[PDB]
Amino acid sequence: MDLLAELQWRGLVNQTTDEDGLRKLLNEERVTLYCGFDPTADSLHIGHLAPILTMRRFQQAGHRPIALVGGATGLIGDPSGKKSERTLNAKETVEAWSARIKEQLGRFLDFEADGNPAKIKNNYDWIGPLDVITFLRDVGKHFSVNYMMAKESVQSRIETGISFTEFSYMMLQAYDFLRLYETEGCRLQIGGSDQWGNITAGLELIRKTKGRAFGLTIPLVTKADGTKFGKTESGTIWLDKEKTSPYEFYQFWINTDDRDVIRYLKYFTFLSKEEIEALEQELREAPEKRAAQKTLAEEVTKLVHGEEALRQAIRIS
Amino acid sequence: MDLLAELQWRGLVNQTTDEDGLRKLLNEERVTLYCGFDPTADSLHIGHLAPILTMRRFQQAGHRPIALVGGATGLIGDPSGKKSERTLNAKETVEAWSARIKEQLGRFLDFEADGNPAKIKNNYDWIGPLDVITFLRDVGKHFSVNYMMAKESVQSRIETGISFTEFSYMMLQAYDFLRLYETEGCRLQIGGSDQWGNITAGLELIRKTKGRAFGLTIPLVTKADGTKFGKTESGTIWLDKEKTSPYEFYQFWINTDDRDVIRYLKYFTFLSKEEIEALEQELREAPEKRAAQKTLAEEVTKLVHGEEALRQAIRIS
Repeated sequence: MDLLAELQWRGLVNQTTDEDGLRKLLNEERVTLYCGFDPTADSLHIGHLAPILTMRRFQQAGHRPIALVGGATGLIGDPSGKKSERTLNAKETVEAWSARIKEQLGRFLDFEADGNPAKIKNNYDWIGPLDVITFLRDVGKHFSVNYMMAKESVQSRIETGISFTEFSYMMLQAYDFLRLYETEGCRLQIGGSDQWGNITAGLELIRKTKGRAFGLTIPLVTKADGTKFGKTESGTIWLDKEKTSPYEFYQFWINTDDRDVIRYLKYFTFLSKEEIEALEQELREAPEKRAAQKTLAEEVTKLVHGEEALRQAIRIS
Repeated sequence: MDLLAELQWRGLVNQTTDEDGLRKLLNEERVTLYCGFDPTADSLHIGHLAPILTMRRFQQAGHRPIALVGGATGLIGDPSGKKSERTLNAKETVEAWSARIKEQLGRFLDFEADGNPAKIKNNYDWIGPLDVITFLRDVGKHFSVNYMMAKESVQSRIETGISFTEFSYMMLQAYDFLRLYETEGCRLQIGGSDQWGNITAGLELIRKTKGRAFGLTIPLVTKADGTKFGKTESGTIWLDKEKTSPYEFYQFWINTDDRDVIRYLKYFTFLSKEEIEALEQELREAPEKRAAQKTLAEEVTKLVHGEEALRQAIRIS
């Protein structure tokens, strides 16, 4: 209702399986929602911040968030939003990376709240021990090849090529939704823009096994210049302060172009509408001051690295 | 060389991955070959006799046959030669049926020979305990969706529809070939007409994992009238004497149309070329005698049920 209307105002809603049904439920109950993150490196990066902070926004509105670490799926790899087939990482690598990722995820969520404390989960726990036969029959019988080929992630790649490995990924994410729906009462899954297919797949699996749940995706973060958000000359802006120092993290945000600053304040910060609007007017009247840019920089660096870290960044600058 | 030339004369060669390469190897070594049979009922039927007897012919020429009972795959189901998606049978059902099938298979092969005694195997042993993750990475990385869609068994069904379950079957048969190649030195796989795709899939997997082996398929058994071989008014002609008595089994063969008798003698019997030719001439000169028909009937009933069983069939007639 108002949480959903607020996300809408911010521009954090790309798509939704059924807006009125979801608004209704959000308004009448504490909703268990989840978001999955696959270890594809030893650190999350700014590409993960929207979904993460969006979880947080759901938690502040009184809902319970589940952060899912892709221990199993990080061993398969999602073709979604990838133009090319990826190389398989080793179990040891993935296993090591999941541990770190778990740690950065935990920073953004509340574990102390009673009623809606978060959970951090690892899909290795239920996918790890699943036998192929069980998988093919219990999950696979539910999907026609025709349904799966039509998926943006696959359609996007058949000429380019895609192994059966990545083609099947969707079944696994599908399965995660079902298991979370069953063991945790999870009724909503959220993700970036590219996850629509995988989410709806989870919904198809639930529908076909139970005969209730929703999906919501966040839009790709845009730049007015038409370049790739987070694509720096420096390379990725990581959330690990040992990969990207708080100083560099801070600078990155301080250099937001006047054209993007207001969209990023809405996306990445907890400033109200009235605070954000006021900054918009300050951006119009005094754009050499860079008030929108410092506010973003401070807000986001505090979120991710904390105040002390922010303090240093500021004094280093 | 001569075994292969003999199969050719008989009409037991539909296709072959590389005839000259296979002839060469057959001629220089004791070849380990295999054929798979999935429990889709509690008894084999006359639809399985060509591949079975062909194994036997390979054993008599000094090669070692492996009969594979589809304990794992009978739990997935092969779309090959099926116009429609099949219902999944239960583990208990399949498990029970595998035990019987194992018993009928053993009748046709030699276990006493030293040098080339047969083996009866169950793919449940290596597929049963395989985890989905292992399966997707170790087998699936090797296949593009594009390679698999082009397969006769799948191409034949995409509009008609096919679940991911049956679409993946090929990977499992693929895997069987690899494992048998590795643990048993298996260099040739044979099957009915409809197995070409599944066989070549096994070959693609071996090539891609090792960088040698062959495939051979038997043609669909034809009728001059254009009807379906084994399609009786009575229903299936089973190999279980409790489903189809030796009398009925016997009658079935005795009623072979003059147009088919000579093709069936070559397919199903161990009569020489000169014996078969002689019967052809007897068929020309005295077709009301039905000599080709009794010879087939006696030969095949003895094979499958034995002499005593044949004796009864004869005295019952």
